Amino acid sequence: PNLTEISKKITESNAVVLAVKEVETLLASIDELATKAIGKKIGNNGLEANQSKNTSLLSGAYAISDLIAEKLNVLKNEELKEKIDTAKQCSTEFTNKLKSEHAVLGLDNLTDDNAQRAILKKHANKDKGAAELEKLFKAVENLSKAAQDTLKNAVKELTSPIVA
Amino acid sequence: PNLTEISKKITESNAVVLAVKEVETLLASIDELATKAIGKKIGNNGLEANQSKNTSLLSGAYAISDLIAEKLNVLKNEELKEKIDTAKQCSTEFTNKLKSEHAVLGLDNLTDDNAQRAILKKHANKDKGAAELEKLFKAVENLSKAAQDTLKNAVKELTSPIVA
Repeated sequence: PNLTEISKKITESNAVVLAVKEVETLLASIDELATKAIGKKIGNNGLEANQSKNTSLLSGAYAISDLIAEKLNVLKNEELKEKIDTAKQCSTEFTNKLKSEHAVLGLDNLTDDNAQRAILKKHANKDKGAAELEKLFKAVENLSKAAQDTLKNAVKELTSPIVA
Repeated sequence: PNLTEISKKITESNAVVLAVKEVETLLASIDELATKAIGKKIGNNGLEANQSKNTSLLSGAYAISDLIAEKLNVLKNEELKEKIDTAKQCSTEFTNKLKSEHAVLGLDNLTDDNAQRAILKKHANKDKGAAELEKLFKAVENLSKAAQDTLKNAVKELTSPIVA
């Protein structure tokens, strides 16, 4: 089958899957910060309660959001360009929302509720980033599905006839 | 070549590469927190100075370290078991070091220097986690190389004769 030169199709469609997972995992880390570290402090047993001091925690989410923008800014693939752009745009709006809410997410005694309105996707109130975060989550999700299936083709069209 | 059933060898040796990258990216996020968010606050322009308030930031690193342990705890592969175990062990010691230093990393006005001694690998002083973090970094790095090369085999042995 094409001298099985499907390798190039498999190695490259893979570098995409890899690149996107990275962005995926970075979102998952922000979500871990959100669901596990908000209003918490490092305790002798592990994490425990410490409310209204999520300022630096928020700076961490922002940082990871910047790294996320960087990654997408460099993700290049013609057939996927679409899904990549929307993801990139969501990335921007999410980072931009946090920024505009700097007067609160940047103030020292940041309360948990306010933090969650910024980085906790399932929070009842999402008027400080969560909403945008959510969309960034979905965008990357579809960008992922789109690339993962592409990979499966190059791999599965290995145990199929040549041409059609 | 083995009815090109190398697919199974490629799809599986890939699920390993994927799983490990995830763990890799999680370390990279902790490092981003370390090199970009310590002693910072979300500002109208982006991140800016705000020293001695890295408590919640540290809770985030701890959280991501817990998620990291979880991932490795579930990473299973016979031929790699070795490199996986050492990584898992480094994971434990790193998380355990942060925990034992809870009296400082869990106190509200955590100074930047103290934070960096915990999660900044290149810091001059690494007596609060950095040292362990570093090792966790190297362990996963080798676990990665080991799996990535494995993948290349299953892919490259696609454009090579059957058997030997």
